[PDB]
Amino acid sequence: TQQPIVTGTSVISMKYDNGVIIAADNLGSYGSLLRFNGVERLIPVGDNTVVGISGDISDMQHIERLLKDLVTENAYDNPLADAEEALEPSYIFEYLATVMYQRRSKMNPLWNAIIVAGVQSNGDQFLRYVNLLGVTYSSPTLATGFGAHMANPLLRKVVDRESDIPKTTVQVAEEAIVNAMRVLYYRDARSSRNFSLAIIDKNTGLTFKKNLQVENMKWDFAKDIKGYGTQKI
Amino acid sequence: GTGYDLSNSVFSPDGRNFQVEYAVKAVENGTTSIGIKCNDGVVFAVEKLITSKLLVPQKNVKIQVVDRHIGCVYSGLIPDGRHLVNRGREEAASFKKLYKTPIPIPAFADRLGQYVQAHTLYNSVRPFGVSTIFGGVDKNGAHLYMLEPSGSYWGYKGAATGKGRQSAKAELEKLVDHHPEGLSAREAVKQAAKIIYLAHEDNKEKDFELEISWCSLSETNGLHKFVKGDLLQEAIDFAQKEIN
Repeated sequence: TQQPIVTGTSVISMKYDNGVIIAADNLGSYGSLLRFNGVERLIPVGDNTVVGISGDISDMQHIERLLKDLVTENAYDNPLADAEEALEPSYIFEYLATVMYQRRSKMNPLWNAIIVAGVQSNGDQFLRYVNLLGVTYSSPTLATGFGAHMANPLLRKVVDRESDIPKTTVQVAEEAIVNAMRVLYYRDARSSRNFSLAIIDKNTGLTFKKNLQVENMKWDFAKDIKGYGTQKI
Repeated sequence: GTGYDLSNSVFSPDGRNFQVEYAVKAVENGTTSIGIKCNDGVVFAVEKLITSKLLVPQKNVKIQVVDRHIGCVYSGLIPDGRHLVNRGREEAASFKKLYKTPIPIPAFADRLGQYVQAHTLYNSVRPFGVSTIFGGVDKNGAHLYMLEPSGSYWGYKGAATGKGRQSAKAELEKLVDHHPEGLSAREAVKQAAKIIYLAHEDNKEKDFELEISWCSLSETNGLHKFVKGDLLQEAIDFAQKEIN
């Protein structure tokens, strides 16, 4: 049993017709201190999988080492390591889910919320979540922490059910994701303006965008607001 | 008296460990394999005797990778070889976990060295029946090594072991003399394919299959990779051509 120290906030994601999109800002909080700003919380595994992590950063780094090892180990005595026998997003997830549940079962959890996004070898999209309790679930859209409360409602307006997937394009999806990130920047006190976004498309492959920034924010209406009730000036 | 050769860690009257020496016999009785250090990497090649047409070609791979920057090939009892590589892998993983940086070739060599030497310390274990050629690129260059069943190892410019080690060594020595400036990864791959072909005369009875791998700072980015397709055939031909 422990307590998170340096933490990463929301991780949001959704799937579109040709793949999945996942994003997460670059902040590493220390309580209410916005302590670190160059933290990458999206971990690419191979070229068909990206793992988004929130929660304790020290544990995130541990999961990173684990993922690198998975790649190294899968390459051993594997002549088809970059072909038929490369790591599938589902393998990477089942692995992490296993670890997450074993650790909570030993009363020593990896204090994180994880979302594994990718495209299977047969082209199928992959989006599944696992957290410190070992709980897992899939949905056309998935978000952790604050994003679960504010991103999902927005992302679900694009893909409310399975049949909305084929009707959604990368442009629509990426736009929804970028807007959600802005909303989270407005209301989440542990969020950052800088973030990374990655797309895993069954045709274009893995696109990993770094250093994005929330833009087009509305703040002007603030000038009109004064006092907290009766004040006029 | 006698019987000094029935138990592993026993010193004979002349200070030898006969069981290690018998382990060597098992190595000399094995397929030939080599390693060539080039100007920015290393190349590994090995002879693969075609027992019969039934062996699916290209499937029974012998060269093994350790971590992501090291290659290992060996001659002798194959299972003993795998055993040693598994140890090397655990050994490399441990080093990376504590020091973050992937294990340096010299450091790695000693890990295998100590482990192998350990198997000559007790009569409850048997020495390793393989000589291993391995190496890769690291923070400061390329390194080639060869480890004997005694646990003895040194850095090499070129190395060979197995049935045709003499032919190979002869060839390697020529290369060393005619290239004081240094061979290139591209060249080494071909030269390696040739030596395996030449050294195959000491077993010319059975047909074989060529296998090459390399690790070059420029050609593979410092990662160990197998030579396949076009680059492979191009090397096979270069040999078939100079075999006549």
